[PDB]
Amino acid sequence: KQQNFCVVELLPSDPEYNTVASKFNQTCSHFRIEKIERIQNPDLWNSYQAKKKTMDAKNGQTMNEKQLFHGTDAGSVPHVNRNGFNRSKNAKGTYFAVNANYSANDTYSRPDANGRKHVYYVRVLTGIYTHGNHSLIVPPSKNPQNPTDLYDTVTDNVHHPSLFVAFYDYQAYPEYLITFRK
Amino acid sequence: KQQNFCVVELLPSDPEYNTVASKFNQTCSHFRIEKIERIQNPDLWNSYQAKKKTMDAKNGQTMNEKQLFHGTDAGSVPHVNRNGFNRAGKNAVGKGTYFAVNANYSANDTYSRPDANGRKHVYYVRVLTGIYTHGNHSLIVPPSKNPQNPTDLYDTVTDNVHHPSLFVAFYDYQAYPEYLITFRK
Ligand SMILES: NC(=O)c1ccc(Oc2cccc(C(=O)N3CCC(c4ccc(F)cc4)CC3)c2)cc1
Ligand SMILES: NC(=O)c1ccc(Oc2cccc(C(=O)N3CCC(c4ccc(F)cc4)CC3)c2)cc1
Repeated sequence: KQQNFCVVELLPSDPEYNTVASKFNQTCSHFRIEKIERIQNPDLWNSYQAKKKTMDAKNGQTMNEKQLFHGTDAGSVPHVNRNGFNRSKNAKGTYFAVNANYSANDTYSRPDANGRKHVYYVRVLTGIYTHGNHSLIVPPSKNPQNPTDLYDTVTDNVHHPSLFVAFYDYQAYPEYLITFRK
Repeated sequence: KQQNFCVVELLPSDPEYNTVASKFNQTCSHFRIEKIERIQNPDLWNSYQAKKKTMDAKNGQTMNEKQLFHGTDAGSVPHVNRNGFNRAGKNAVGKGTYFAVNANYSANDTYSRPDANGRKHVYYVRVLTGIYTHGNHSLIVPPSKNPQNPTDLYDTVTDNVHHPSLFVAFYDYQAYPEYLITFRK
């Protein structure tokens, strides 16, 4: 699939704009939001909703999907817009933050030559997660009897998570991109 | 206008792909092209074709439009895709935008700066060069053609009026960033 995409800027009067800016300003009010855009990539979306359908049929009552933040540099934006976060420079999976302020750190959302920072608000299939360590390239197996079944994501803390690490293709859809500055 | 846009990657078999890769490799054969994309921004396009329509009505037989190269950094790409080269004055200065006849001027690391992954970005741009004169890297607007009539200024300035290698444009909607070439060394 070609995974072409369109970039739709949301109006400040839009309900989606206020929803996204609201979650971001929970921890990043001190920044100036320049624009919020929706990434419309039908192929990437279909692939994501397909893997969500499979997970929704496997985790029973689990609310598999969460909306999390991902800071990246300006160079990565056209590449995330097209390919999602597939087959990755993270921190060998992809890191997502519960709160925007982790992603607004200059190390991740590096200011570009014009001083602009980029943080995505991502639909992520966190699924069933366990505690991780920054040295896993695949998630651990749920059952030592059945190394078949691995966890979907890993986290820093299973009961009050602040970060999740995803490892599989089409596990995240970069729905909104926030461009801001200090 | 919102000036939203879509980014369509051309297939290596497309007639457009090899047309564009052909113009680029005239002077940049040593690079590897990773992908060629078409920027589809209807609002920016309509605005551009309107300003081409007026210029086509003013310069008689002049072939107003040329296809030129512009290297930029990865940070600028989402901004050019939406806004074109409209309104630091952070070009090769100066209130204008620099376009190269040949891609190798734009492929210089100073303009198409390699990003963290080593990728370089050069647009193949539709530019209304129009009627141009010689420039002197110190212009905020192009000079007026006639001192009798300071109304009508030139459309662009150039390094060489008869063998141009570079153009500077100063007005809004004078350039459309039709194709984006992503490549590496
Ligand atoms: N791009 C982003 O927006 C982004 C979003 C979230 C994000 O999480 C952070 C935030 C701050 C520091 C770190 C950090 O390096 N470690 C955290 C503590 C340790 C650890 C915890 C959990 C693990 F599973 C593995 C290791 C060591 C590594 C990670 C990073 C980037
Ligand atoms: N972004 C780009 O892809 C890009 C495309 C083309 C481009 O042209 C170049 C290439 C090499 C040097 C220069 C340069 O600084 N001057 C050129 C020589 C002099 C000059 C002559 C005529 C003029 F009207 C103005 C100035 C002094 C300044 C500019 C730069 C960037």
